[PDB]
Amino acid sequence: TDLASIAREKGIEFFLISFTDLLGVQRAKLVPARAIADMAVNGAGFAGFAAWLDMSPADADILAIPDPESLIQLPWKPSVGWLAADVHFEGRPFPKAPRVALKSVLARAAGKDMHLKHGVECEFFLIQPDGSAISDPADTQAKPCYDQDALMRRFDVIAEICSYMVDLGWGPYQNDHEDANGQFEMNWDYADALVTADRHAFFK
Amino acid sequence: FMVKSVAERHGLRATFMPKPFAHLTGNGCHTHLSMWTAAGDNLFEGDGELGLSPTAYAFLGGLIGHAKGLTAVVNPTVNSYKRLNAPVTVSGATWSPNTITYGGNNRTHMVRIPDAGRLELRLPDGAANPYLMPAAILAAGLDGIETQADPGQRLDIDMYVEGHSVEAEQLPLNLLDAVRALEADEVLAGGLGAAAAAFAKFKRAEWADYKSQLTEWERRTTLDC
Ligand SMILES: Nc1ncnc2c1ncn2[C@@H]1O[C@H](COP(=O)(O)OP(=O)(O)CP(=O)(O)O)[C@@H](O)[C@H]1O
Repeated sequence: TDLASIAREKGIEFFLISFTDLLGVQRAKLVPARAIADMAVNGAGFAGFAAWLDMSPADADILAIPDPESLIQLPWKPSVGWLAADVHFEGRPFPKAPRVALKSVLARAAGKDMHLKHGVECEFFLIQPDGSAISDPADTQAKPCYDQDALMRRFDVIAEICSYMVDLGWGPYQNDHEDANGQFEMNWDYADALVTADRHAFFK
Repeated sequence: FMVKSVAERHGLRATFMPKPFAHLTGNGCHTHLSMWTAAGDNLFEGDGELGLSPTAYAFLGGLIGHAKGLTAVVNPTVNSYKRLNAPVTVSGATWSPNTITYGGNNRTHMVRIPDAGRLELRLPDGAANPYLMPAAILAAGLDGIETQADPGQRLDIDMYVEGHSVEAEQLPLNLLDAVRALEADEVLAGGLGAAAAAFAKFKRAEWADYKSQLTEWERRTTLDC
């Protein structure tokens, strides 16, 4: 996959070359389109100790090699392209990196012709910017699950994200107000574990 | 009067309110009772279970038999019914009655038998009239004696826990039902004279006044109906 050509074709001006650390933190570097070909082949350098990877400030940089098939133009900002990456250290995948660790287990299972597929139901709350209370002061009842009123009160945000997921080809199919006040969930189709994992990281 | 007056002199205030705080134990007025001859003999003292006489058990039989109407008088306020049949408190027990039952040395019942020769009625609260309470208790107790009332079976269990696995009559759940019961109780009403009907009139009006008060709880739970 020719990221440089895609950038010109799709009008992508910056790429986020991203990896997930041991604490689930999304680590990313913002690279201008002019530099993507270099990063695609060689990876993007990061000081590994600065993320949750259990390294040393004395270690050589890790190189995050992007998976070109993971490319997502941010639906809310299409001029930026997100890529999930495998952390490499000293010329090979780094076993302490989550995505690398997953791919290792998947390869052992695949060797036995067993392929994991999964789907995730990622519940979340919508809260005030300061985090102190839910976003909807009118969502108060003891049993709020599937509350039509509170659900529609957040239609704009929920509908925007659902429609992004349609466009992204994830096959979204239901959006719910969940059992806690202020809590929601948006489902999408299961897939090969690696695909779902990347989608999961991006979704949040 | 003394307690209120003195508290006030100390910059404090005393209340005998039955249930002044939602999640805390309420104010009881536990009443210990026995009947004596003029010669000075305690008629409750006896050779029956727990050192009680048949007279004692009959008197109790009257308390049990007339419990619903008696509740109107010894639990005379709307608030009284938040002390009775209350949800468990922070301290782990309400220490008030829920059911028309009696035990031995057991504080989970309507009546407790603390020792030989007396009964503890745990039903009354701090709003109980100092004169009407003993009067209604006596009226009921006398009818029990006169009719040789059977109080039924003593329950040696914790009613708060091991009470759902037994047949026990529930106390009136509000002032309205208590007053309804007092009005239907010929012995109590008749025993108290014209006081009973006048008392019932006032308590009915109090209950109606209570009904008309709009509460914050109803607003929170009903505005979105
Ligand atoms: N054979 C399969 N293997 C793995 N995941 C699957 C699967 N079949 C369906 N899924 C996925 O599991 C997730 C949940 O599916 P579904 O909504 O049908 O279950 P459920 O109804 O118990 C969820 P909820 O309680 O929120 O409605 C979805 O992502 C779905 O794609």
